[PDB]
Amino acid sequence: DLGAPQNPNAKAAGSRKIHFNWLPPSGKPMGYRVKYWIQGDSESEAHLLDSKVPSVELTNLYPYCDYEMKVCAYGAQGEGPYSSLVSCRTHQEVPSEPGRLAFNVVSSTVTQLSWAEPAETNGEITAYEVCYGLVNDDNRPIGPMKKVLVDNPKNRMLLIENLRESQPYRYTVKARNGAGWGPEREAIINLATQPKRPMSIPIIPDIPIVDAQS
Ligand SMILES: [Cl-]
Repeated sequence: DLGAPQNPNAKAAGSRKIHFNWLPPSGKPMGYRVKYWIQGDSESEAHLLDSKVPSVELTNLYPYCDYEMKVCAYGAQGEGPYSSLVSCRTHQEVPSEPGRLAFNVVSSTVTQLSWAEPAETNGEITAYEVCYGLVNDDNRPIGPMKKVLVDNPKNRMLLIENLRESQPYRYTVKARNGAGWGPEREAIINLATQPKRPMSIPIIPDIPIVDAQS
């Protein structure tokens, strides 16, 4: 009968892969079976992965996610006992796009911009960046985009005033986590063609309002 594989050891091989290896038990193991699952699920619902060598690469994993796993050998007598558990967390990767940009337009020159958190954060989001710029009718920039800097970049809304009347602008929003900046959500809008609705702004410090012609 085979003993348990020894020194089970796992290391992230990326944001969607883990490398798990162990020492062959003495005897004549024919192969190994690995059980692995997301932290918070269960061994009873484990994924089951066969290997003919004393290592495996776990694939199609979630980014920034803890996985638990263990491994047994099988041989002439069937499966031996499993190794002790190991836990390993995949790397972060950049977030997905923010949600579709929402514009609550106040006037011909003022709009609120807001967006939902990325559907996949793939890590811990530490900031958003909003850019905006004039475009012509083919979404071709007229001059450079402008980057907005704000006191709290984790906020998902911005007020923008002093936009040029009846001109289209491109707006973009992207999100950052520990892996870096993810892809941009873009929208092109002209306030002239939007429904107008009044806004109430509490008279308090640090309102995130951007002057578009400065
Ligand atoms: Cl990967």
